[PDB]
Amino acid sequence: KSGTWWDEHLSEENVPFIKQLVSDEDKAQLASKLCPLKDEPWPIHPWEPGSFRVGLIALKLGMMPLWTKDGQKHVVTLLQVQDCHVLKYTSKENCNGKMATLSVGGKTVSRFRKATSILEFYRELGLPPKQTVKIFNITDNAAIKPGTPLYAAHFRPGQYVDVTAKTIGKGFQGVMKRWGFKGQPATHGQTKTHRRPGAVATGDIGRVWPGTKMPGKMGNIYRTEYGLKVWRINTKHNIIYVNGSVPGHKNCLVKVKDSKLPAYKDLGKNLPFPTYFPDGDEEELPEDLYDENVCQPGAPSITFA
Amino acid sequence: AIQKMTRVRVVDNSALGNSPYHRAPRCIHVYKKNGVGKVGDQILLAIKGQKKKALIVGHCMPGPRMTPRFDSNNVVLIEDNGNPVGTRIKTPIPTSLRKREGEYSKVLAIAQNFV
Amino acid sequence: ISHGRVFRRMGLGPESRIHLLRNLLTGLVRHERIEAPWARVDEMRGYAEKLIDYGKLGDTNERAMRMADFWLTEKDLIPKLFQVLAPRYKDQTGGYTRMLQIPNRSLDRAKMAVIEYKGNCLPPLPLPRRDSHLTLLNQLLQGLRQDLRQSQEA
Amino acid sequence: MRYTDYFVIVSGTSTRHLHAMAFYVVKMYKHLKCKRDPHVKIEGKDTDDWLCVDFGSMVIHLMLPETREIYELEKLWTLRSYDDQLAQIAPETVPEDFI
Amino acid sequence: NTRHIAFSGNKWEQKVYSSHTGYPGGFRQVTAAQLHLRDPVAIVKLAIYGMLPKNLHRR
Amino acid sequence: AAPKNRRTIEVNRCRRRNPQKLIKVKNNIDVCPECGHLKQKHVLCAYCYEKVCKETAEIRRQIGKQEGGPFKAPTIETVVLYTGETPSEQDQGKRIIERDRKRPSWFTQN
RNA sequence: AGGGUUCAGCUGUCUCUUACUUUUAACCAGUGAAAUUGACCUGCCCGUGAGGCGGGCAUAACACAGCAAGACGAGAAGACC
RNA sequence: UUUGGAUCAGGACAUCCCGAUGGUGCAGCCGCUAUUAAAGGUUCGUUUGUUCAACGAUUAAAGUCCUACGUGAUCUGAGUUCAGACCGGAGUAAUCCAGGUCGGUUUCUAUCUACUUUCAAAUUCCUCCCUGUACGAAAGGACAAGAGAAAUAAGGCCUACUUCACAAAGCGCCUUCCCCCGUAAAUGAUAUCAUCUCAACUUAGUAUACCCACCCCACCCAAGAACAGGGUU
Ligand SMILES: [K+]
Ligand SMILES: [K+]
Ligand SMILES: [Mg+2]
Ligand SMILES: [Mg+2]
Ligand SMILES: [Mg+2]
Ligand SMILES: [Mg+2]
Ligand SMILES: [Mg+2]
Ligand SMILES: [Mg+2]
Ligand SMILES: [Mg+2]
Ligand SMILES: [Mg+2]
Ligand SMILES: [Mg+2]
Ligand SMILES: [Mg+2]
Ligand SMILES: [Mg+2]
Ligand SMILES: [Mg+2]
Ligand SMILES: [Mg+2]
Ligand SMILES: [Mg+2]
Ligand SMILES: [Mg+2]
Ligand SMILES: [Mg+2]
Ligand SMILES: [Mg+2]
Ligand SMILES: [Mg+2]
Ligand SMILES: [Mg+2]
Ligand SMILES: [Mg+2]
Ligand SMILES: [Mg+2]
Ligand SMILES: [Zn+2]
Repeated sequence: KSGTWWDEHLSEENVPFIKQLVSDEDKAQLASKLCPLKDEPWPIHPWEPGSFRVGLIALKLGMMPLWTKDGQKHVVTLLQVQDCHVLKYTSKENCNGKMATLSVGGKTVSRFRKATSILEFYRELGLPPKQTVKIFNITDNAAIKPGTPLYAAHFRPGQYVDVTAKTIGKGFQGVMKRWGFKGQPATHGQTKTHRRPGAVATGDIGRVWPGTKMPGKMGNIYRTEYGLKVWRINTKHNIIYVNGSVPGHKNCLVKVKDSKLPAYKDLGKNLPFPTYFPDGDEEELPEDLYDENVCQPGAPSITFA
Repeated sequence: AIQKMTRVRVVDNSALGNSPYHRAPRCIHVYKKNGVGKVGDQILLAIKGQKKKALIVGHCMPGPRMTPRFDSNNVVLIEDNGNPVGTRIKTPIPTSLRKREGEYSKVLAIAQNFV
Repeated sequence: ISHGRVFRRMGLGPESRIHLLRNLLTGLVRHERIEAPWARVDEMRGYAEKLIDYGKLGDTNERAMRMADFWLTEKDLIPKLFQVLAPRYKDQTGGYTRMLQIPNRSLDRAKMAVIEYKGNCLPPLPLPRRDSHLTLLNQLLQGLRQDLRQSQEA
Repeated sequence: MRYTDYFVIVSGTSTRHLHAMAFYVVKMYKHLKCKRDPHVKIEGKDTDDWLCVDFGSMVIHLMLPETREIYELEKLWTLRSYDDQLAQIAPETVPEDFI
Repeated sequence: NTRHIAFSGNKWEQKVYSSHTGYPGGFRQVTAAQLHLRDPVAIVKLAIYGMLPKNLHRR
Repeated sequence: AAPKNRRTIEVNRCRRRNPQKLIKVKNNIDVCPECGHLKQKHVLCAYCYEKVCKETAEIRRQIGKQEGGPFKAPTIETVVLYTGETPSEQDQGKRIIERDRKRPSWFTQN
């Protein structure tokens, strides 16, 4: 009948022991999944038109400028893919949809702040609990065995991706800040009306139409940006340099997948399918995968023609 | 930068642009959708009781990086067809008129300095 | 929208906030232990912590001397600051103050906190202590730790 | 001078001659080579007296002798700041107060 | 076999089924053919619902 | 804006006796291990706090009577000694505050 | 400190608003009004003469913060025969 | 003989522009007419100012209405008109005049209904290639698919600039993905021809995206009015 936490009754001689034990267990579980192709992987199929592959869960670090060989500057957002894994697979018939579904988790958190059901679900999977879980729609030939890690090499430079995340919330806001209403002038006899919306409806209806723009809570909702390309990939740190800005604050979790735009469909022929497997790879990837237009930092000063 | 009723400085050697009272012409219309004139835009001036089209070459408002910022809002007069009224420009002007799309070769040829 | 705002809005303005924090800090310096509303104590804790570092800077330092002169309204406390508190915490590198919550005052049911400098001469507060190592859960965890350690040694 | 490599001034007999010369030179440029570099637009179609074309590194100005006399560009581009007109124009002046 | 019902006359392209979502400009009218293509049981469900008595027992 | 009708007692009950309006019970109450009085888990025990405060007030009264005037803060450490107490070997060069009472059990000397 | 207008400067009056502080505000504790109120178990569209009528549609109960389209909001009184 | 302005606008088409199609002019460029089409847009100012009079410069266009001037418990100007006063006129006078002019206080603590993120398909110009091409005697001058640039709208962001500084913001940056069916045409009896068909028939334009689990005292928070939510390894 009384609430409790993990270290309520633990003594001074036992708190560090528990902390180090759970930390070492989490590290061991994370390291034990680094060889997916040796732990009886699911069959790998060649790429086919009309196939959709799984995405990633990244963390928004920040932004930095990046110049092209044409001398144009573009801002790139750093998305760090850390502790991203596939959790479970659901068939098309069981999901009762047109496409099959796959679950992806990332950014491991403490086991002491999660529900019993989630803890026991992760116990059989043998991974520390993740912060967020997302669902991706894939085809039958894109299935990946559960527990398989994923890396930033899953994407390649020159590929267009879409990013969805919860935007920065602003709480309760007025019409001027929320819907861009112009308000009223500040002088010439105006009486306590400078940001007021003004008229709300017409006099005949005697009501307010549903969906009327009114003050209320703004932000903190899921938004998606489409048509963002990849300029650079850091393999050592598992970092994607996506073009432009992405929704959400710093150190937030963003779901990234291939672009759904019809103008960019059927561009995954050269992309890894169903994903990149460093353990079974014949060759080691370079430290940073650039784009053809990206001027590398080590490259000499660019001279135009 | 430059919009309606904004004083501008005429930089070429046009006799129309030469003001004996040291009065500055002010724009009355900007030939852009949003009415805000950046470098290379075309505006209209009410100068000496005449309405003359003009080409803005530099403005005080900040712009992109590596692009010069001038301490005065500069403009050069143009005719109704594109031939500049003046003959030469003394003050330096940005080279970005080359990159920008428009009828600028005459002004670049009659210009003296670049920044 | 207040994101990243670390300074609370208190008093009649910035000047009033600074003056209230200065008075609380002077009282804490003089008495080695005070009680005050929780928000004000939490705001004053940082200044209290940094004052000890400014004292460690040394009295001969002009900047430290001026800072102490500003932040101590009673001038008899500056020699105390530079000759008692700083030598006491000379060995330590942080955590010079401890703050605890106390029952709400009967006047207006405000949230009250008591803040004191460590090492004072006053009677010890009834500090909250974790469960003893001899309880059932601690004994079981200690047995687990011993077994794991001996297994690793073997 | 940070402008170009070759600056060309050409005087024709008529506006039709200017237009024909511009059309022929741009047609030859498009048909000859350089599929990669950007196209060049005819600059000054509505201007009968003056016409200009700006290639990648060569700029050509077609203009009647009257317009050439009005804007003599040869001395301007040979003498930088040592031109007649430029000398006749004050470099910079600022009005002061009155008495 | 609600998909294989038969409408006498030109009802398949004359009858309409109009609904409003409550938002401005949300007045939508779809013919019998369009409604049958979208949902094969909607015609029969709407017919029986309309013929049922109008009280709390209809649901 | 003026009301158009009198709100009835049934509506008033439905508004006043709503679960949001009701007082929520607390499950963070436990007995103090020392004195046995009730306390909150995150809040210091009122009884122990007030006894410590009274002892501190007496000590501060003694300190003030010893200093005998404002702007007279000493520049040396302070040691509080009760009846039948002597200054310690390491408690030398410190201002001694004498007390005419037995040392409290919870006041563990250093 | 009369009624209009003008030259220059000046400025968030505006282009197009933004940031901060105080007050207000929201929550906790103490004290504690007024106008108003036939009863209400107080929905939408169309029609009729509108929350209460007719035909359809909608529909578990309930608390808090805003909003001012309707309750010819007593609202708000004045003006006209 | 009543009426404007600000803010927010909802709906109708009797469609100003953006869309298809027929006729139509001597080839294109452009024009007129006719059908269908409400998904989207329809500018800034000056003297005035009972909102209509005169306009200037732009744009693809600067559409007509209803909504109790739509909208004043959101604000505001003029009149309905006043209490003071003058000039012109009427009246012996008090006083009056739709005549001309100056000045001149509508107050409100939301009880009820309705609503408070439509969980996302973008619109329009300009420039270059085609191309000085077809076409044209010349004058002139397009197609169709393409590429770039700009503006607005919607949704986000702070790496630079700027307002400013653990952050918010624009003047800054990033992204933006389908049709529209008016009719033009094969074969063919009634009416053995012909006929696109309120004949049986053919052909042309006749979905995906995001949410998808279920310790909490206390502390922190890019989350937040309270509540709720995320983290505390
Ligand atoms: K409302
Ligand atoms: K009345
Ligand atoms: Mg927030
Ligand atoms: Mg915006
Ligand atoms: Mg404004
Ligand atoms: Mg005001
Ligand atoms: Mg007032
Ligand atoms: Mg205050
Ligand atoms: Mg209040
Ligand atoms: Mg209260
Ligand atoms: Mg009363
Ligand atoms: Mg009801
Ligand atoms: Mg009737
Ligand atoms: Mg009615
Ligand atoms: Mg009824
Ligand atoms: Mg309410
Ligand atoms: Mg007005
Ligand atoms: Mg029509
Ligand atoms: Mg009205
Ligand atoms: Mg109203
Ligand atoms: Mg008046
Ligand atoms: Mg008035
Ligand atoms: Mg109000
Ligand atoms: Zn106790």
